[PDB]
Amino acid sequence: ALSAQQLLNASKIDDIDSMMGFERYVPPQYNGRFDAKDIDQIPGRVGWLTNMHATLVSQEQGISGVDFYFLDEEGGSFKSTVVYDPYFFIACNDESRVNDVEELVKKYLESCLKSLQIIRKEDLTMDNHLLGLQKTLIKLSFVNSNQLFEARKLLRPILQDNANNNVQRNIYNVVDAKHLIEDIREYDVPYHVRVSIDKDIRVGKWYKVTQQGFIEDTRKIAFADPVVMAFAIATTKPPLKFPDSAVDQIMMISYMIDGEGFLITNREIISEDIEDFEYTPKPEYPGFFTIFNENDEVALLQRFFEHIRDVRPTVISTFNGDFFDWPFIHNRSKIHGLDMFDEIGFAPDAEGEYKSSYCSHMDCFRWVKRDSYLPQGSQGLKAVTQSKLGYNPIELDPELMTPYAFEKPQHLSEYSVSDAVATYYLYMKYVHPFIFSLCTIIPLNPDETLRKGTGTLCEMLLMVQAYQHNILLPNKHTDPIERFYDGHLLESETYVGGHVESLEAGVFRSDLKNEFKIDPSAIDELLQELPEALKFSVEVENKSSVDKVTNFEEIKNQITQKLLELKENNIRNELPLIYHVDVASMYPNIMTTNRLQPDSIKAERDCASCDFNRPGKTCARKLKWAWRGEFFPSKMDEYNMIKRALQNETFPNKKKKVLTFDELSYADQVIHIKKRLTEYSRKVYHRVKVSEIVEREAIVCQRENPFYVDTVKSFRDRRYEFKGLAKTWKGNLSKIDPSDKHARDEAKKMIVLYDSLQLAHKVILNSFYGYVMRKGSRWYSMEMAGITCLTGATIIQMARALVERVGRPLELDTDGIWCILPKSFPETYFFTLENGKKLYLSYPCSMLNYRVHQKFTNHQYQELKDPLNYIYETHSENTIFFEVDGPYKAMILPSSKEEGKGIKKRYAVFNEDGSLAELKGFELKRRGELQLIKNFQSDIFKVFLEGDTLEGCYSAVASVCNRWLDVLDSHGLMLEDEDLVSLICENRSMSKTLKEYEGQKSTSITTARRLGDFLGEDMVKDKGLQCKYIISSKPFNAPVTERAIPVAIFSADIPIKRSFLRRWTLDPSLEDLDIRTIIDWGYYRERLGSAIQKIITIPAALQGVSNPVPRVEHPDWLKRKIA
DNA sequence: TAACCGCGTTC
DNA sequence: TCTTGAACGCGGTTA
Ligand SMILES: Nc1ncnc2c1ncn2[C@H]1C[C@H](O)[C@@H](COP(=O)(O)OP(=O)(O)OP(=O)(O)O)O1
Ligand code: SF4
Ligand SMILES: [Ca+2]
Repeated sequence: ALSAQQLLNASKIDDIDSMMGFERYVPPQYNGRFDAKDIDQIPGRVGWLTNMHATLVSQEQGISGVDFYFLDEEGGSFKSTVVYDPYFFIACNDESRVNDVEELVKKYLESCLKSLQIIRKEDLTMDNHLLGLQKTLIKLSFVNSNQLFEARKLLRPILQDNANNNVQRNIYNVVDAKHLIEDIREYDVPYHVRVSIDKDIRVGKWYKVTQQGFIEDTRKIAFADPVVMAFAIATTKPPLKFPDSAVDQIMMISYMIDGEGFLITNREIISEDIEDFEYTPKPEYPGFFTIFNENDEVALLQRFFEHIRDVRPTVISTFNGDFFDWPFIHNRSKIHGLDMFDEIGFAPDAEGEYKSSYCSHMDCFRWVKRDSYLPQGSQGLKAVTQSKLGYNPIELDPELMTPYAFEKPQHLSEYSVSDAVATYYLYMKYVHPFIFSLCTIIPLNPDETLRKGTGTLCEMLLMVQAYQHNILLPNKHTDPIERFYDGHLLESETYVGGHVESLEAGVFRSDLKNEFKIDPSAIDELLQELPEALKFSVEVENKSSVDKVTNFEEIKNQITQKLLELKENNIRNELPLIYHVDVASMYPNIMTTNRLQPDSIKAERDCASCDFNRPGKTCARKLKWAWRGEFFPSKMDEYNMIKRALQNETFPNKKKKVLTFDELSYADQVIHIKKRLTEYSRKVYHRVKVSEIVEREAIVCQRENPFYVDTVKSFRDRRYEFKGLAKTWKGNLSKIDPSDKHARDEAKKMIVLYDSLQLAHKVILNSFYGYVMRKGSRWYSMEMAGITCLTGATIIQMARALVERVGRPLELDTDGIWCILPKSFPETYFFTLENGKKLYLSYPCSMLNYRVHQKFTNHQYQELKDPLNYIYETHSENTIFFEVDGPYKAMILPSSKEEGKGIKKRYAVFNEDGSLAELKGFELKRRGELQLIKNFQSDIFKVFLEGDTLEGCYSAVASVCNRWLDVLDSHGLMLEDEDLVSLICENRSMSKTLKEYEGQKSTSITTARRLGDFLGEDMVKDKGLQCKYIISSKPFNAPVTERAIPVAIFSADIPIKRSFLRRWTLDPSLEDLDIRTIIDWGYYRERLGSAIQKIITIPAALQGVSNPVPRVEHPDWLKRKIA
């Protein structure tokens, strides 16, 4: 059926590609040098691989192959095709009677099967695969993917009919071919992934296409220079609505092509003609913009396509172009009966993203959200441009853009152009290098590299490794539709994750004194530990053995000259040293060190049957993780007893209009069971969820095939590279190479380059840890993720134990800790080496490191020495190191309003430089929140730097508080009408459409309903709507939820504006629309109030300063405490 | 009061 | 058909 339907595309695609100068090259025939040793003496064409897609090709049904797109050495492009049979495996019950399994499949699959061979693969779930026993399978090959699916169609029944009971007939009778089929395997490998992997081909790599196949020209250093072009469209829009593809037209289309810039004008909307101008925001981002003022909306769409057809771009960049730009251009093209596909080769795909054959479509927004490391309230185009490229792009109000078409066009023109310059340069300096480089190791084309989840990226990488060690791939994981425990149905099970702690709140500055009580037995402990830990510091930390220089004494003396003077005066009070320490790449290093991988986790049945179960098991490492389950207090009895009704069908047809318990699929059934089961639990239990913890043990086999571990290490290594250059470049020519009088921002450009790159790998890296819990994961282990976490806790806790005994740790999260230490503590030294240069030694860091190494070091790490003879060599492995952040000027931690309880994961930090070092958690950073608190927070944090003493510090702070108070107490009469509105608004996102919030109450929720009635049905068409709202004063004595009002009315017609304000306050006699009359200042007075107590006041108190802002008082407990 | 829920952060 | 994790904060309701 489909092979013709699917070869339509193939032929269509082939024509389009050819249109763009992608003619299907075929190489000369050669018999001789087949080895890649003499690559020149082999005929063919050298090309840089830019792209690859799955295709069907007729004889030269249809046969599955892969189109590969190249740029030649000469300039201009070409294409080539590898054909390669889709394939998968049948597993077998008893590995004896396999010819019999090959016999019946050969017969049963005559319709679709092409080829059949028995093969062997390693399989890490087989008893002694470590001793060379390989698992046997039948390899099923097809001429195409479609044929392969047909096979999976014909196998599923027997896979299911064999999973169910064989039902006898002669019940007195004192096997069949089919019943030996164990399972099916590697059947869902995306086809192009299959080729890319099997043939070892990767985009970004240089190949010569030859008769024999592809040869990586491993000699060509750097990538080619694809023609990139990045666009942005400007759109007409109603007041207070979103652009619509039916009613609305496209004002402008701005774009760039390798630094040459362009703008296309709809003259029917843009009144004035527009003149060639320039927008060069910084000097490194040149944008000359010649313009094409075009008569019709059509001539605009057609001047667009024509240019793209001319320049022939293999990359087309956009900012969120997938969900706005492209679908707008497409629908407005459908209007005029233009065919975008026929015109530029782009169409939707089965996920609604716009992709083309020849040209990758690189939606920078996907990078931004996945890989930028920016918070959600910075994933905006503006803020990205700010953060990433270091400048402010032209701003323009949305509701203005449609007006500014007529009135002020040159203004809007310059903005449209800015959207593009920010996109093109964002792409080139950040996206292009990352993705294209990443494709050289990941078997995906650039579009999927950019888009796939980071969990998937990990999977791909793990597949190449597993393939290349001939390891059979486990099937995707499947979750039980319900689990139980101690009789109780399970709600959710996980493991105890990270260990977080707030210890002390308040301001801590370098110029303000602090009181310390140094544990005496700790500095005794560390006095003993100084020799090894400093030999350590040189033997590993710099790995430079010992006595590289002489100072090993001129330093081991100087350290004690502070450690001794400390132990006697073990209660001092002076200036602080504010330090963060944080284990670099914790979970990955914890994993590599403990040789942690899903397959490395064995049971009783597993570890026993192993032929290394001899005397002196040095290969079974015992590690503890903490399981946690959430269940109903209903035991076996009640649980079982809630079998209950099973008789309320109540569901739909397509004449059906009737069902039963057992007529609803087990999903729907279990959904209903959810409801009923909740009732009996709370009714008899006095709770609706019990959560208990049990320490589990797990056996981490040290001998297992480390394809997973090794992959993690490889990716960590990949990353440390950039964390090397990042640290290098921080002092390389930023610290000591310039005099600050030589404007070399060049090093400042590199640091953002490498800081971004190193971060961009962070999430993929840690996704090697997360992955083992991902759904539809091929290598699932709760145990492993469990063990990794708890080990992390243990490591950080133990490190706190020491620090609290030797200073005051402020805050602590997972792998990192903040602490002030005494200002006369052994800081950082430079053990000097004879060979000229000097190393770096920070005693606090190296102090912890030795203890890590002397307490959590894998002494069981076995690795395979002699393949043929199965000889493992044990050795000692530990890659866990703390890293210091240098000493900071200040640090502010909020305190809770609840009593004793602190606030974790929020704080502000400042450099001796004076600049804001780090800011965490706060509403200022987060998307939405109350714009008041945000600007307050903006204003406030800096001001913790003013003031001469701790007491006097909170003063300059307290001023700002009162300032901001005098704006609320003054019922915002101190603030301009236009200005105020913004400052008072609170912006929230709904992540789902409004329909899917059935029976919940929230400001976002009702704002949505309100927008809905006011501006219309379309207003909640789709998910992700921003709810901009103020909370009204009336009705008095009514829940907050109810008084959420969209700020849109406050720019809408007065009749409508009244009818709704009156409606929304149950106040029909409402006549006053005064924006300030409706605003419930009393509420907004508490919120700003909470902020003050959180940041300023309760922290003030806990540091024994009298409340500095009495216009908001202590809670009854903070009062009832001072007594 | 305590248990929740949704967002959106920190790890 | 896509699909890393768990610990927190906070405003808000729910029982
Ligand atoms: N994005 C994440 N996904 C899954 N786990 C994460 C993620 N981020 C952090 N973690 C967990 C695993 C990390 O090892 C642990 C420590 O936090 P953090 O220090 O930010 O990561 P890291 O230690 O791996 O980075 P760095 O090496 O830069 O310190 O937090
Ligand atoms: S832990 Fe030791 S005995 Fe158990 S499977 Fe691994 S190598 Fe064999
Ligand atoms: Ca870390």
